[PDB]
Amino acid sequence: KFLYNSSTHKRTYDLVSLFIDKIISANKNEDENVDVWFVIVPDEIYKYCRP
Amino acid sequence: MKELIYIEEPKILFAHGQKCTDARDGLALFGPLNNLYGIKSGVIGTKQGLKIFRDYLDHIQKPIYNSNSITRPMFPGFEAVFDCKWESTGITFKEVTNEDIGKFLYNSSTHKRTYDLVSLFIDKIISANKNEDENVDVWFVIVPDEIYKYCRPNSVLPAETYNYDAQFHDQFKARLLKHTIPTQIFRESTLAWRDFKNAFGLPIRDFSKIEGHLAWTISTAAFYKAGGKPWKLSDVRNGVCYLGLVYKKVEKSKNPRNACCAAQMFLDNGDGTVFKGEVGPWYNPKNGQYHLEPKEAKALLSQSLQSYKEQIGEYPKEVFIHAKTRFNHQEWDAFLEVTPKETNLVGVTISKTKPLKLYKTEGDYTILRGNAYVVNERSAFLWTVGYVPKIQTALSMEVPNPLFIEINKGEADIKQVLKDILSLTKLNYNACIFADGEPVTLRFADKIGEILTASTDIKTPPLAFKYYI
Amino acid sequence: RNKIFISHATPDDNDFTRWLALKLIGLGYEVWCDILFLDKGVDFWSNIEKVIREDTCKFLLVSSSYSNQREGVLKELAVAAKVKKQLKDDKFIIPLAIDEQLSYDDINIDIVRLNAIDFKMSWARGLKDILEAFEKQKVPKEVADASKSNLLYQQIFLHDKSVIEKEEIYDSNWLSILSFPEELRFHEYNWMLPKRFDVRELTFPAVRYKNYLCTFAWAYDFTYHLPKTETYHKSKTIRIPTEEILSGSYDSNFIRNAECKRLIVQLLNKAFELRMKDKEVQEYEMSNKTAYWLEKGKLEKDKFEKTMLVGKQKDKNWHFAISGASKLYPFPVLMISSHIFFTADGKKLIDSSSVQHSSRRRQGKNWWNNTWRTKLLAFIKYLSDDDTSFYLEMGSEEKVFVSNEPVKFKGNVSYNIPE
RNA sequence: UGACGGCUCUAAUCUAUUAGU
DNA sequence: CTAATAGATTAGAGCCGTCA
Ligand SMILES: [Mg+2]
Repeated sequence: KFLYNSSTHKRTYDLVSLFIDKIISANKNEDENVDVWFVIVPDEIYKYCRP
Repeated sequence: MKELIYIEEPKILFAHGQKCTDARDGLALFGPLNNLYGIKSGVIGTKQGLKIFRDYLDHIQKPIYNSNSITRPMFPGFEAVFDCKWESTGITFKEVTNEDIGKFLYNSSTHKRTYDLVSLFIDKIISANKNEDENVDVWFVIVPDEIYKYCRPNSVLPAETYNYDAQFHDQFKARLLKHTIPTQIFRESTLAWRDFKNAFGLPIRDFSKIEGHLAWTISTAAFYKAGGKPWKLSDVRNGVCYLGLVYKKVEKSKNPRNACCAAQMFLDNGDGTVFKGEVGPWYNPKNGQYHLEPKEAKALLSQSLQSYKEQIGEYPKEVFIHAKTRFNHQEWDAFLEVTPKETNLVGVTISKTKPLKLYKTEGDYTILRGNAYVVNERSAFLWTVGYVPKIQTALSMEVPNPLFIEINKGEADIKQVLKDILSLTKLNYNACIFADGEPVTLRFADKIGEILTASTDIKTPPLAFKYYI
Repeated sequence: RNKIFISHATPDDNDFTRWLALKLIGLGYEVWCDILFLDKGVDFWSNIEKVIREDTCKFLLVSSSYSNQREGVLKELAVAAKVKKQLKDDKFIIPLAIDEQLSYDDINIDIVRLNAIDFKMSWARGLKDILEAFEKQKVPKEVADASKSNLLYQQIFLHDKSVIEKEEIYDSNWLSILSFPEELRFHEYNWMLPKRFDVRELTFPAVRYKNYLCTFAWAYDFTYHLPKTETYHKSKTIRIPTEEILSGSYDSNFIRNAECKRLIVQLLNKAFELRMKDKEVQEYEMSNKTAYWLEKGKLEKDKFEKTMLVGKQKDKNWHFAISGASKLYPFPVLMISSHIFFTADGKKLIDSSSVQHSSRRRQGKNWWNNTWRTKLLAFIKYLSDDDTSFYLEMGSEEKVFVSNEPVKFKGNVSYNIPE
C-alpha cells in the first residue's frame, strides 16, 4: 500500500517509519535480548528507493 | 464455630514440560525454559570492587551449601543450574577513581552530592555504551558502603538539582531509562561480607548459614536481567487479564500531584506468559485523593485493552483490576464507558490492615499456608504467609497476618479470586523464594511507580521489567 | 544388564548423589541407588551382591573424604572388582571425585590406578564427561524422559512432606459482644448545657450530636457535672432501639444508619477506655492508640494461672500488653493486639522509642505460637468479671457484656509436625 | 541497594457534628 | 475557607531477624 504514492520522499519516509517503529517497540518494551536485527527487504523496495 | 477452606498449591513450569511447586528444586532438576549461551558482564567500580566481583564470580562456579538442606535447597553451581556461562573472563572494566568519589560526597547537601555521584557513574556507563565495540548484557555497579550510608533521604551528615529524588538507587535507575541499559547494583559489603566487621571482630551481616540462598537469589537476578526465562505459571486460563494499579506521591514540588502506574499480565496464546508494566503515569492534582479523574481512567483502560488486543488479536473476556484502595462511582463509570460490551470488569481490593490472627492450640508452628476464611460472598481472608509442609518451616517468624480480599465492584466468585491471588504469588523474578506474600501485580507496579517518580524528564518510558528491577 | 550402580555414603553425600541420580534418570538411564527406595531393612546385603553380580553394567563410585575407608563401600568395590574380572570389561568401575579435601595422592589402593572424572571445579562439565564416557562405551539407555526423575523425586524425597486431612481448631484474637442495651437515647438539652463543656470527661459515655446528646445513659444521669438537668421533660427524648439500627433497618432525616453505627462504635471505645481505667492497668500512649500492661509484683509472682505476663531480659523487664478496638463488621467484636513494653525497674517505662523498638525486636525472636496465644488468653482471662464475661458500664443501669474466650475456627487440612 | 517477613513512628484526606462567618 | 471531637482509609520512612 505504501509503495504507490508517486512521491519518493514520502514513500521512503513511510517505509522507514513502519520498520523502525516495530524495531523500537521490540527493543524497549520486551525482555527479549536480541543483538543484531536483520531486515530482509524485498527487491522492489530497494529498486524504487533512489533519488 | 467458623469454617475454614483450603486452597491447593498452583505449581510452576520448567524445562521439558515438567511441573514443580518450588523454583529451586525445579531449576536444580530440570532447568530453565530458554537457551542463553553466556553472560558477558560490564563492571564499573573501583579496583577493589572489581576484585571482589571477580572473587564472587569464581565462588559460584562450584557447589555452595546451606546449614540445612531441607529448609533451604542447596546451590549446585551456576552452569549446573542455568546451562550457560557466567565467568570472570568475559568482563570489561571501567575504573572509577576513589578520589572523585571522596570529592563529590562532601557538599553538605544530599541532593547535590547524590546528583553528582549518579552523574559520575552514568557518564561512564553511557560513554561505554555509545562509543565502544564490546557487547555487554548486564552492567554491574559496585558501590562502597560510605556512599550507601549518606545517600538516604533521611540521612544527616555527622535548586537546579533539587528536582530529583535524594535516593541514589532510584535516581540512578531513572536517569538511565532513556538508554535502556540493564544494570544490577551491588554493595561492596554484599559480595564480600566476611571482610566487613563491626567493633567486635564479627561480620555485620552473617551469611554463613544462608550462602546458598544468596547464590540462588543473585544468580536468578543476573540470569533474568540478561534475557533468560527461569519459569512460568502453569494454570493460567485463557481470556483473563490481570491489572494492578498503584498510587505514589510525586511531591518534590508545590503540588503533591498523586501519580498512578499499572502492571499487566495475561497469556501469550503461544502458551507463554506476558507480564509487563503498563505505565504512562497518570496524575491527580487534588491532594490526598487516590482516585482517577474520568479522562485518566478512560485513557488507562483504553491503553490496557489496546495492548491486550494487539498482542492477542481479540478483546479480553475478563479483566481483574487488583488495587490497594477502593473505587468510587466516577472512577468505575469512567472505566465502564470504554469497556467492550462482552467483557466482564471486576475490581478487587487487597488490604493488609485488618487485625486477625489464628493460633494453633498445641504446637509452636503456625497455621497452614493455604487456609482461607470466607466472611461473605464478596469478602474473604486469605493466608498467603504460613507453614509450608514441603520445606518443614513457615514463611514468617511470628504469627502471620492474612490478606483481606474484597470484591469491590463487579460480579465474580470469591473462591476463584482467592485461587488467582494465591497463584500470582509465584512470579517474583526479583527473588528466588518458595512463594511471595503478595501478588506480583501489586509489587512490580509499585517498583515501577517508585522508579519513575525520582525524575520529571522521563517521557514514554520502557515497559520491560529488566530496566526497573 | 541395564542398571548403573551408584555407591556413596548414606548420610553425607546425599545432596550430590540425589542430584546425579535424578539427572541420570532424567537422561533416560536406569539407576540403582539406596536413596531411591523406601521400606528398607533386610534388603541390605544378599540383594546388593545380586544386583552387582547380575544386573549392573557400570559401577559409578563417588569418591570423597566420607566414602574413603568405609566398610560398605570397600566391600561393594571388592565385589565390583570380582565382577570386572569375571567379564571382559576393564572400564567397569568409574570413580567421580568431588571432595576438595581429598587429595589425589590420598586415594585408597583399590582405585589409585584408575582414570577418574573431575567434579570439584564444576558439576556441569563432570556431567558432560560422564555422558560422553557412557556414549563412547555404549552403555544401554532408553529415550530421554525427565518424567521418571520427576516421579521418583515426588515419591521418594517428597514422601512424608504433604498435607493431611485432619480436623483442627484454632483460637483467634476476637471477643464476641454478647449484650446490647435496649435503646439508644438522644436527650434534648437545648441550650441548657455549656457550649464548651468537653463532654468527654463525663461519668458515662456521651457524644454531642446537633443540640442533643447521644448516650446509653439514663435521662437524668450525670447530674453532678450538669446541675440544671432535674427540670427536664423526658417526653422530648428520642429513643431508638439498638437492634433495629444494628440490623440496618432504621434510617431517618434525624440520623442515618451509618452515623448511628459510628456513634455506637465511639461509645463502645470510650466505655472500654473508662473500664480499663477502672481495672487499674498501666497505660502506654502509642503512635495512634493506647496499650495496657501490668506492673511488677501486681500478680502473684508475675503469673496468672501458670502464665507469666511480666519477665526479665538482662537489665530490662518486659511486659505483655494489649490494645482493644470495637468493630461491628463482620459481627460485633472486640479485636485485641499484642505488644511488649520494657521498663528499667518494672515501674517506669524507658523514655527511648528506639530502645523500645530494639528490645521488642530482640524479645519476640524466641516467642512461638504457643507463647503468644497463652499470654494473650491469660491476660484476657485476667480481666474477666465473674465467670465467663466482662461488662462495660454504659450507664447507671446499662451494661454491655463481652466474652472472655476468643472465637474458634475449624479446619480439615493440617500437617503431621514430623519434628 | 541480594531477598522476604514482622514491627514501630509520622503525614494526609473523606464523612458527621460543634464553634468560626 | 476555617479551629476542635470521632471513625475509617490512605501513604511514607526506618529498624530488626534469617543458625539452633
Ligand atoms: Mg534485583
